[PDB]
Amino acid sequence: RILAASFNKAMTNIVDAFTGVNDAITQTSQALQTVATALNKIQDVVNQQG
Amino acid sequence: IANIIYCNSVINRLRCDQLSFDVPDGFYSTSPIQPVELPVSIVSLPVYH
Amino acid sequence: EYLQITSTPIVVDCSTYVCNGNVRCVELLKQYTSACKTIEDALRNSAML
Amino acid sequence: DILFSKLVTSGLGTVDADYKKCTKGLSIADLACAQYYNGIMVLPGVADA
Amino acid sequence: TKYNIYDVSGVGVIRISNDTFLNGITYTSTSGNLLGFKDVTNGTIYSITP
Ligand SMILES: *[C@@H]1O[C@H](CO)[C@@H](O[C@@H]2O[C@H](CO)[C@@H](O[C@@H]3O[C@H](CO)[C@@H](O)[C@H](O)[C@@H]3O)[C@H](O)[C@H]2NC(C)=O)[C@H](O)[C@H]1NC(C)=O
Ligand SMILES: *[C@@H]1O[C@H](CO)[C@@H](O)[C@H](O)[C@H]1NC(C)=O
Repeated sequence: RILAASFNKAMTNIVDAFTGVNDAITQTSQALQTVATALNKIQDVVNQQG
Repeated sequence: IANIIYCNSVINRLRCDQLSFDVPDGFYSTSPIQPVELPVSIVSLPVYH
Repeated sequence: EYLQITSTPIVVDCSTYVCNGNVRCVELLKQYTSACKTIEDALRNSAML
Repeated sequence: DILFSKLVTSGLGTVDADYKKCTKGLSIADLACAQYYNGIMVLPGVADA
Repeated sequence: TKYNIYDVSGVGVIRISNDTFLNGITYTSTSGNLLGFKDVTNGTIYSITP
């Protein structure tokens, strides 16, 4: 019950971080730091290719 | 014409030079404007003249 | 065993290198719109990553 | 520190310039400040001390 | 100021110095730009900076 609950709560913080509606609270964990790192890396790929 | 931006402010100047309405976060180079009223300085070797 | 983990970053101001701060050169350089932007983006984004 | 002294002292290589030094110009610019005037800026090592 | 110092021309700022460089009268960088000069009278050194 706790393993599932912590997993479900983690996904919500991931989806909301991709959209950016939780951008002011993205430093609450270094797990959310990886979301910022991934978005930083993706945007370079989307821009530098052209 | 869709939209325009005047190259008057410091942020707009950087946007105009980078030639994009959105600028990603980072550290950008810049050079201040040179003064145009410029004195003249001359140094030369005294020689057979 | 030795493994390199970093290379010292270098960034270059495109306008200063090519025109040496001459006000007339930088004005001609501005027709080369895509030249400086490609160079500065390549060096800057490497340092960020 | 043996690996940083037995190896060559690269004083002619990449070193981040003290920009507070260069523009004051109290002494003839060294090799690092000379690079700075041509737009070349060497940033501090990300793998700090 | 726009200078022409020992037949090398450019735009820069001239300052007094602290060096006693004995040799020559013009000191240049690898790029060729003028870093300093000496007055062949007292012998003072000057520096040049954009
Ligand atoms: C792997 O990453 C996780 C996070 O995704 C790291 O968990 C974090 O670990 C630190 C150190 O234990 C925790 O901070 C400390 O928490 C205690 C208890 O609240 C507090 O007394 C300390 O002052 C400090 O705040 C941090 O809260 C914790 N975060 C999470 C979300 O679990 C983990 O350390 C990393 N592990 C490895 C092996 O790299
Ligand atoms: C002037 O040069 C001397 C000799 O290199 C040096 O000891 C001193 O620190 C310099 N002075 C200043 C104020 O930078």
